[PDB]
Amino acid sequence: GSEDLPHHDEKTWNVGSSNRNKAENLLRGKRDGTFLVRESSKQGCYACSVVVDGEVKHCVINKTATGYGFAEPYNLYSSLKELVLHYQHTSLVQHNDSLNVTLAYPVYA
Amino acid sequence: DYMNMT
Repeated sequence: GSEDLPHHDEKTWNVGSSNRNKAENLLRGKRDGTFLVRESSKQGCYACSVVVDGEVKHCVINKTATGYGFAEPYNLYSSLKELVLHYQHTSLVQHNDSLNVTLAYPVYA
Repeated sequence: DYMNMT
């Protein structure tokens, strides 16, 4: 079952306060759907960096009263790990036609 | 610069 997924160990994908440049270093040469989460330069927000079509894409993660998320009406998740578990089985295409991947492979899995 | 997610 999905309890086996590496996503359940937050250390496989949460790279703390790493900046954009460090995120890009980490994902170089990785297969599509490899991802990480980190703090954003936008203080108090987070970011997801994910490989799509061989390129690293960066998405801000909002922190709102109803939860974390990428956009309304999806700012719903009580933690980063709930967000990550959701998008392990939800393509980001519902947010942007150019992000048609799941959060498939934690960078340190 | 971040992806537009709306």
